Formats: sequence, structure tokens, C-alpha cells
Amino acid sequence: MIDRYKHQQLRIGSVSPQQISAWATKILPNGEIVGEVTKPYTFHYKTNKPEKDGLFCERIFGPIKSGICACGNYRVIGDEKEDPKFCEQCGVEFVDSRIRRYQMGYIKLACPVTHVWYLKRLPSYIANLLDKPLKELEGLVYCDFSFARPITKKPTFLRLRGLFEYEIQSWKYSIPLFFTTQGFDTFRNREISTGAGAIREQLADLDLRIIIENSLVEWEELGEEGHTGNEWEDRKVGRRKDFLVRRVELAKHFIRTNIEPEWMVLCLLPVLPPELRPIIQIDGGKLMSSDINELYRRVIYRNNTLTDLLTTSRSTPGELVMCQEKLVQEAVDTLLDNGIRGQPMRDGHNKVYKSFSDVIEGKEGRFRETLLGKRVDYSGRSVIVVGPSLSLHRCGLPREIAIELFQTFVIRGLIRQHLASNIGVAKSKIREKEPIVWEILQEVMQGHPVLLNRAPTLHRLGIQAFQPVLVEGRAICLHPLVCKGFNADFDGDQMAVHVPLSLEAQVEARLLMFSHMNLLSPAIGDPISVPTQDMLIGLYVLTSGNHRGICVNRYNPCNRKEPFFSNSYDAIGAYRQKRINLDSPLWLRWRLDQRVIASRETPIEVHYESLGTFYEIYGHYLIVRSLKKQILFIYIRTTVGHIALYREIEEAIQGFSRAYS
Amino acid sequence: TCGIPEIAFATFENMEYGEDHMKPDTETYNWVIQAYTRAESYDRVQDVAELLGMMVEDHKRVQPNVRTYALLVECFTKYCVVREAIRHFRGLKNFEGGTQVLYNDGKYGDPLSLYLRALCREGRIVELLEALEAMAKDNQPIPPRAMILSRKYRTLVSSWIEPLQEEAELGYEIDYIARYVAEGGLTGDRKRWVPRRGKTPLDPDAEGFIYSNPRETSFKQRCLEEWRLHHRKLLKTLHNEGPSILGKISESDYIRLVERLRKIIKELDELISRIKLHEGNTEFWKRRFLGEGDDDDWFPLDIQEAFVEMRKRNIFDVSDMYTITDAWGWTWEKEIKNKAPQRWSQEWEVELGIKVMTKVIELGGTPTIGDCAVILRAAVRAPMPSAFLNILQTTHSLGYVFGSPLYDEIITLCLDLGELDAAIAIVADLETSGIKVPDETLDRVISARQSSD
Amino acid sequence: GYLTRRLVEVVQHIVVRRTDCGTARGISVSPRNGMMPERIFIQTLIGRV
Amino acid sequence: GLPKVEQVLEVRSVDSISMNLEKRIEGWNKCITRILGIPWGFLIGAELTIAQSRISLVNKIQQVYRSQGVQIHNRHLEIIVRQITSKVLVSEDGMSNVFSPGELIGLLRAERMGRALEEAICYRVVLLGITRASLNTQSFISEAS
DNA sequence: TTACCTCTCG
RNA sequence: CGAGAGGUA
Ligand SMILES: [Mg+2]
Repeated sequence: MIDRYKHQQLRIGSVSPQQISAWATKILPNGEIVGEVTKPYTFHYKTNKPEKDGLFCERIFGPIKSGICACGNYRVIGDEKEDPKFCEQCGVEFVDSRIRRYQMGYIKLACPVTHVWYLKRLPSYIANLLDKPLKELEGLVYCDFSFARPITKKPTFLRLRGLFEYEIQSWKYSIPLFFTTQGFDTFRNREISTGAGAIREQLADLDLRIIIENSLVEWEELGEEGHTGNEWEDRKVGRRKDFLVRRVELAKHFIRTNIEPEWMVLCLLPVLPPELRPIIQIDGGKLMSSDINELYRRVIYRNNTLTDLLTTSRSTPGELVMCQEKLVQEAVDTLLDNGIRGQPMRDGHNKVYKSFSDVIEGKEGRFRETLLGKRVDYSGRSVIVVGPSLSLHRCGLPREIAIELFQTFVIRGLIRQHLASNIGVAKSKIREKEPIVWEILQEVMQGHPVLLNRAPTLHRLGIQAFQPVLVEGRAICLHPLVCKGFNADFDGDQMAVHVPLSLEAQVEARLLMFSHMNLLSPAIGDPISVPTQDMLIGLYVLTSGNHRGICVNRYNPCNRKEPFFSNSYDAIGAYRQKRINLDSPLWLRWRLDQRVIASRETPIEVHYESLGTFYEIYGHYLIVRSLKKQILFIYIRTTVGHIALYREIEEAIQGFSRAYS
Repeated sequence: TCGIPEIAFATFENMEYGEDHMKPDTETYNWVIQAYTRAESYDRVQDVAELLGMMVEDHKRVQPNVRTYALLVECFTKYCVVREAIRHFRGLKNFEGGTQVLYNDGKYGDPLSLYLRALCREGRIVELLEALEAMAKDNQPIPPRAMILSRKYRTLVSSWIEPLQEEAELGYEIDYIARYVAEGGLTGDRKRWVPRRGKTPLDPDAEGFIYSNPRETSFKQRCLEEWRLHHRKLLKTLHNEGPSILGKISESDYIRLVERLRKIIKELDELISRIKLHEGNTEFWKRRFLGEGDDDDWFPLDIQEAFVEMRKRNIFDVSDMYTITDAWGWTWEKEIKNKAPQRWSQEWEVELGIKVMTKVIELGGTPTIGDCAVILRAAVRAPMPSAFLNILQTTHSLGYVFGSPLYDEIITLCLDLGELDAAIAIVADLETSGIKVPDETLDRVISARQSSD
Repeated sequence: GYLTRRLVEVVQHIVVRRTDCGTARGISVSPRNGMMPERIFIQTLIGRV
Repeated sequence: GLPKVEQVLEVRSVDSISMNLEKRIEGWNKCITRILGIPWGFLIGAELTIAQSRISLVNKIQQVYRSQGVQIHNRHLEIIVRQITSKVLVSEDGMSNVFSPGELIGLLRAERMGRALEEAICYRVVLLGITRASLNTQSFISEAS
């Protein structure tokens, strides 16, 4: 066979600054760009209207009510024939409020910042690429230290070629005076380095193919006199040995992967769509406003302070800018992954704030909590009861539960039979509990199955399907023999019901999820539905037997049972008419072939007569034979109880056969 | 031809684990290898190796054809695992018309060219020798990809020599302005060598290699390196299987061999010559496996008894031991492995350089004068007078004339070593070329001739 | 519950996808080689090709 | 009981499950190299380690279940055991363009490449715990997150 | 561990 | 809506 082929793929990748922009940018009829949100304002102060350039702004994130623009007029969406996509007065985007769920916005940052994950891991990805001490790259990042030779890409007149150096005491003013206005800037950019602009630039001009060459050589040289020294030393030799492999690998991937190494330090910053951070008025909820929003404002603020500081005060020293650079970085860090560095970063009243990593992680993290399982419609719950008379394929469903689950189906019926004019008309009939609603409900559920599950669903048998039968009362009735699979008892257990809507779904339930089809357990092949408690007691009693010797007769039978029956029906009859008891011994003629399970015992007495007939008495049977060696008669000693079990098993087989026909 | 390697593997998988009618054939394996080899996005080399392994496993049913050998060489080369590439080449050569396949009209990076360029950088010129020779039998011209370096001296013919990346001395100082005008001047394109941020390799040489060009090594450095290893293996056999040995004079000799072997990397010489490791010999190992040469089911603790258990239970058996050599039935290799290498010599180089120059000359190459100058200087380092006649002959043959001082010093060397006859021959040809012999040397040459007479 | 969650994760991807792999190898079961009560011998073998 | 099953399945220490076993595995590896050559020694050593390990792990879990009267078929344990025992670790000595020094590759793969390639691939079997196994897989989406 | 229910509190 | 507490099976 030729396989039917389907190819699907999912790709994950870090994104460039230009992309984050395109995710959130539009050009209006005026020709004006929209998208960056600058102000920290959320809505309005007691006005309940989104502010402009605000975290909830309509123009950047889409309209709040459909068709009603910023101005307050309403143009009918569904028609683009003569509708300004963007109104002259305001950016309207008239079509839908759904966009507020999906639309994105971006924030420009004056200072380059660094992502936490690459830096945080002990085998830091940035460090692995850098080949410089982890402390040195980090120190520059969180504390004021300045690199001296930032770019190896371009030649520079000053030549200390130093690393991060704390002291800027080196003449810097005379150097600026000697140099032209910004002549110093060209030189400084080439040489002096600060913050993370330096990291971004060092990462940006790096030679990967060269990096591999150096590494391999160093890796080859290391291992000289390897495995031949004091315990302390070898350990160190190895740790370097690996850092080297790890680094070669990262670079190789970069060569063939289309992801640019500089993207790790971030120029633009992304913003979640406004709905996903409802921040609804905390009208007594008190937590309705999102911490997402709270964290967002801080980054927005420090950034605005810096943009102004630079514009306002070129004269003010780098000390003013240096002070607030660190502040901006820290807000972003908490927003991305707080607790990575272990900083509490919490308001005193508040718990440590929720970083976006927390949102994703764990049981309540998006993937486990929402992606793997979800709440559903067309479902119900109630307590369970014994239901002995039901058949294996059936279950009893309370009527109140049913009317809820099968409502749509009944409305159709009322309309189809023309007992109601409109959908609204019918819903009324359902409420007055008129008797007709019940005849229609019964008709609709006749060949439609339903699914039942118990709470701790340990194994497949936890969910099984049944044909529902309407019952009055408020509990679900279940067949006695299905309880082992569900592990259910009748002392407070509850169950849930689901209805299968599609035709495809309905076929699967009848054909692959019904009890008759699943009578053997998955683990070794054993029967899962077998008679278990009271039922077993009854079967044992029927087959238990009768007193045999001293128990039935006081004195030896030597010094000195009777009923003989021809067909089994007569015997069962005598039991009813009280002629005999369940345990009384009896003799039954058998016309068939010696199927009685009994021990291999030779006859107790053979009695042989002169004309030729021989009678053989065994413990449970008498066989009469003649000279021609033919068995004239066989009689079995038994009790009524034994014949009753045989008859039921036999009749059931024959009945099923006669029904098929 | 899609670009996504997987779509083809899916079709292969339907075939490999299916019924007999649909089983894979040699053409099939070859199509899947192409996808992986000619793919633009990920490492895809481990994958090729695994696929090859499957083919070898089905040896009885399937045997290789020419495209197989062709495709394989491209992959290993482009990925810079040159050692395996050479093993495969041995096969394509046996076939006729092979070179034509490897160069697929130059359509995909000129795989034939890439091989040669790599072999050289790696200093594997004995192999270059074999290859360049091979091409000839097939009448396929050396492709244009052979190219000059920033120092124009580099060319396949001259690069393997020891002085590296160094312009050759031509007497007259190279005309720097003249080179510029030639490549691009006034209008035109020159690969201006200024470093840029974008990740496209600056050497035009790197193009066509997935990650980068092979690292540069001279014939010399390579030769020392190759040498150490053979020795190391003998030492290795000594380390694990060698404390005990057949010879009864071993106790005195052991002390000597061990210290010495260590020295080699950084009498009983005959005994060392005697010692050998059988590698590539499946059979030797086979014999070894056979052995001819609480309270649960626990395998027996000694290795050799485990081997008996492995057999009884059917876990492994002798039939299972095969490799490509056994499977594809190539007999050429057995000879190569056992021999130790030949040590490096300046003279060794001279013979090889010359042989190379003619074949490239034969096949349409245009070596630069600087290249010849490279061979010339090398000849001078350890006296090799005879070469001078052929090489100067060739350079003028190539329509190139060298500066006079270099010419005279070699004539002086010949006079010093007594090769007066060679000097005269040079002057006679020099006259034919029309270049002028220095007068002072010329009178001296006549005086030397008078002395000989 | 922890043991089950983790066991399902290691082997979730395995589905029966083909009729014959084409192997010609099989494990060998002996009554001996372990002291095996006949019960154990029977149970291992039932259901196998 | 259950703790023991978690211990056996999550193989934190190879010896922890059976002392007799660690003995054999460390022993085999040292001894095998001298006796056999590079193309064939790693492969045979792997096959032997894989075989003993597999028997022991199934047998140890099973004894715990049989003590208490719970009967589960073997096929089921074998699907799980295979994943624990299916991968190999390339060693420190091995660097080539094809393979990096510490990596996890699958057994069938490694074996195939070894026949094909004269380049030395050095490998040894690593028993992986149930938890570790998941983290090394083909699907980032779920299998690993 | 799963599911289920009620409440109070800023 | 975010926390806390008492239950159920
Ligand atoms: Mg209960």
C-alpha cells in the first residue's frame, strides 16, 4: 500500500526587532503610523474610556464595541462598500471587538536590555558564545563597569584594548576638549562600552567560523597530561573541556539556522493584547486589575524618564543616565522571569509578582491546565443508585438532567411537528412542563447513546457508553455488573454524563464503547464483569448440596432418595408446589451422553441377573445395561438446585438463537 | 528535488517495511541520498551515514552503482569529513566515465572541484596525486574553480609546499599597481577584502562547503602527524595487549620500547618492525570471538564464556560480522592499512611537485609564475640541481620570464656542486628564450668549462 | 498517580503502524536458564508469534 | 511495594537495582577492549550489556508484583523497558565532524554507522531513567514540555 | 492525586 | 477575580 501522507510542522524561533514591529503596525487613511503606546494610562480616571497612547487604547488595539468609533457614531460593519476603515477624526478599525483579543502592540526602549534566560542558566548561552568569564559579562550588565575594547570590527586610535574597568579616572575631559564635538563620540563608541549596548555590539560583529577554529585547537591542546594528576586538577581540566564542545555546538547551529545572535539583547519590547489582561475595574473584585498591567507600567515609566532625561539634559552626566539604565533593565526582568535571580521584587502587601514564565509553568500553567483538558458543554452530574432490573446496554437518566442535555434536539422536534411557531415559542413550552414535551423527549433519545465517567479515571473502563432510559427521580441508575470497572459503590459516589453530538461520534460510541464489546480487561485477559457478591451467594446456595451420611440419618442405614422424575420440568415444578425442598435428593432420567463431572470411581456394586441385565450403582449415577451390551437407561442422583442452573444457561443459548431468526 | 528532505524518507519507509514487491533497489537509495545531500537547512550528515548503514546491511540483495559513489563523495566533502571521501573515491575511479558524473555539469557547487581543493588544504597530496592522475584517463578538464589567493601565488600546484601564504620571490618586486589594474581598475568588480557583519564567508574559497573550508596544513606538518599515529597504535597495542609478547628478550626490551615510543610522539628496532596490529581484518577478530583464536539468569562473568552464551541464545553470531569492505567486496584496501608511512624529506617534495605540474599542465591549467617560483625556491633549499633545468624550461614554456638574479644563483649552485654541464644547457636554452644571461656569470661559466676540459 | 503520569509520557507515541518489520531475530525462552515454575513458562509464551 | 518500582524504573544508580549487575557491566567494558577490535568491540559489548540489563529489569519489577498476587503480562513491561534501554553515549575521546563528544544517539543508529564508517565512534550504553527519557525526545511541544 | 461543594476576605 | 478556611467521595 501507498500510505496516505500528511505533513505538518511547528517551528519555534527567537524574533528580530523588525518583526516585533510588524506584528503591531498599521498605516491609516491619513497615512499616519499607529501602534507604539507611550503613556502608562489605563483607561481614564473615573471616565471609563480608554486613554490615548494607553495600555487599553482603541486606536492601537482595536475598537471596544463593534461599529462605535472613538467619536460615538455607528456605521454597520459587514459592509466595507462605503465605510472608512479609519475615520478622519479617529483611527476606528470599524469591524470587530474580537481584535482586542488578538492585536498586539510594541514599546520602544531607549536602552538596550538583556533577556534573562540566556544569562541565567549556568551554561549561559551568551557566555558560551562569548568565551569570556561569566562574572565579567555579568558585572558589566548589572553594575557600573566599562568595557574598553567593544568592537574588533573597526580600527581605533586609542589602544589600551582593555576589559571592563571600574575607573574612568583616566583623563576623559581633556580628551573630549582635545577632540571635536562628537569626535569623542565616534572614538568612544568604538572604544568605551557600557550597559548592554556593548554586549549587543560584541555579539553582533563576531566570527563564528573563526570561533570554531580556535576552539577546536584549544580543545585539542587541552587534555595534554590529562588523566594524570591530583583529583582537584582533573576536574578542572574537564570542565573547560566541555565548555569547549558546548560552545562549538552553539555556533554551528547559528551558522545554519537563520536566527541572528544579536537578537538576544532586545531593542523593541512586545505587549500582550488588551483583553488577555482584562484589568477590569476592580469593582469589589480587588484583583480584577492584572499584575501584568502593574508590571507593565513600571517599565513604561522608567523608560519615559530616560528618554526625556537624555533629551532634556545632554549636560547632565552619564551618572544620571547610568542610574536609570539599571532601573529600566530590572523592570523588564521581572516581567519576563522574576525569581530567576531570586529577587523577591514584590509589593509588601502583594505576593511575589507573577512573571510570564510562571504563567506558562506547571499544573496551572497554560499547557497542563488549559491545553490538555477543558470544561465542556452538554454535560451533567448526579449521584448513582443500584438499578438491578436494567439490562447491560442500558442506563437510567433522571428527566431533569435530560431535558437540559437534549434541549436543542427537542426544540427541533416541536417545530418539525408544527406544535410551535418559533424557537422562542418552543422554549416557553419547555418551561411549563407541558405533557407533550415528554413524548418528544422520549422519541429523540431512543437510539442516541450517552457517555458516563467516574472521577478518578484510572483505566479505560472508567468511561463506558449506554442507551439512556428516562426515569423519574434525581439519581442515575447503573447495572450491577459494571461497577467493578468503574470502581463504584453506592455510598455517596457521583458520576458525569456527556452526549455525543456528531454522527461520526455517535457511531464510535455504539460500536466501540459499549459493555458487551469490552468484557475482558487489558492487563492479563481476565473477565471484568463476573457475578460478585449477593449474586455469588445465591449461586453457591443452589449448588451447595445436601447432608450425606451421619447428618441425614441417625442410625446406620444397614439395619433397614425416593423421588424419580422423568423430565427436568417436572422437578422444577415440584419445588414450587412445595412437594420437595431445594436440598432433597432426587433421580432424573438422562437421555444424553454422560457429561456429569464426577470422580474416576469404579462402581460401588454391580448387580447382575441370570436372564442378562446388569445394574451398575455408582455414587451419583445408575447405568442399566443388557446382554446385547446396550445402555437401556441412565439415571442421575441430584438436587433441584443443580438442574436450575443448567436450565438457565441452556435456555439462554437457545433463546438468543431463535431470536436472530 | 523539493527541498524538504523528509518527504522522500516517508516514501522510503513505506518501501523498506513492506512486502517484497515493493522493496527498495539501488536506484531508490540513491534518490534519498540526494535529498539529504542537496538540502539547504540543517546538519543532515548523521542521517546520510545511517542510510548508508542500511544499504550495507542489505548487501546480498543490493550492490552499489556509480551514482552511489558519486553522491557519497559530495556529502562527505562538503561536510569536511575528507577521510571517508577518499575511501569512496577509490571506487568511482574503477568505474569508467565516473568523473563525468561527479561533476554534474558544474551544477551544484562543482563537487569534483571541491574534492581537489580540500585534499590539498589537508596536505593529502599523495592522494591528490592519485586523483589528478585519475581524471586524465577520462579526458575531463580541470574546472575553473581552481583559483588564486589574495597572494596570487596560491594555486593547487604550489600551495602544499611548506612556506605558506607567502609570495614567491621573482627577482623584480611584484608590481602591485599592475595586479590591481588587472582584477578591477576604473570600472569592474574586485572582491574587495573588507570585513562585514553578514555571515557569508569572506574567502571565496569557502563557498560550497557547508560550514567552512578545511584548516591549512603543509605536506610536512601532515607527514609528521600521520607518522605519530601509526606509532601510537603500535604503542596502543602495547598498552593493552602488549605487556606480554612472544619474544623472550622482551623484559630488557620493554623498558626501552616504552620510553622510546613516548619519545617518538614527543636494539629491538627489528622487533618493533615485527609488531603489527591486524585492523580491517574481520577474520582475525572473528577467530577471537569464536575463541579458537541473586540466583537469577545471570550471564557468565568471564568475557569468553559470555561469548559462548551469546551464541547459544542466538544474540550474536559470526554471520553478523561484516563492514563495508566485506559487503561491497572491495579488495584494494587490505594492502594499504598495514604499511607504516614514509617519512618526510625535502627531496620527497621535489619529485611530487614536478609530477603535479605536468598533469595540471596537461589538463589545461595555467599555473602562475609565482607558483613555479615556489617550486623553484624549494628546490634550492636542499640541493636538487637537475630539477632546475626542467622547471625553468617549463616556466618559459608557459610564456613567463623570471628575473635575472634568481637565475644566476642557481647557476652558481650548479657550478658549486660541479654540474657545469647543466649550467651550459641553461645558457643555451636561455639564448633560445632570448633572455640574457648575466655577463659575469657567463664568463665564469666559460672558465669552469675550461677547467673541466 | 505520579507513577502513572510519568509512565504514560515515556510511551505515548507508540502505535501499531505496520504489519511486518522484517526482523529475523527473536528472543529464546527455555524452561531452564532460570528456574521457572511451569506457570511462568506458560504465561510468557501465550500470545506471541 | 511501590517505592521499589519507582526506584527500579528511575535508574538513579545502576548498581542500586542489582549489585551483581554493576559488577558485570564495569567488568565487561574493561575486559572487552583488549580482546576485540574497534569496529567490533563496542558493538558486541553493547549487545551484551543490553541483553543482561533487559532481563534483570523486567525480572525485578515482576517479582514485586508476583509477591502480592497481581498479575500483569510481560509485553507491557517490555514496551517501557525498551525506552529506558535504547540509547548510547559517545565518549570524550570522540570528536569528528559527524559526532560531538558527549551526545545521546540511538543504538540502532550507532551500530549502523559503525559498520559504515571507519572513523572511530566510541560509545557505551547509558540506562536512562523514566524522567530523563522524556526530556530527550523528538517533540519539544509536549514530549519535552 | 483527581474530581466535587461551601464560605470569607481585601 | 486573586488569596485563605471547612468539608465530600
Ligand atoms: Mg464510595
